[PDB]
Amino acid sequence: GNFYAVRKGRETGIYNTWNECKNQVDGYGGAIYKKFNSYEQAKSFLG
Repeated sequence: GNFYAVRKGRETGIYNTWNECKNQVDGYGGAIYKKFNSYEQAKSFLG
């Protein structure tokens, strides 16, 4: 899968999986989720 700096709402945060990816954001009419491939960038994004 991949890494995901997600935080649209609810228990979220950075992910690192195929499921965590689509699972945390699958369909989402317009979720925020900041896709990433390195918690270092995704985390640097979260602030």
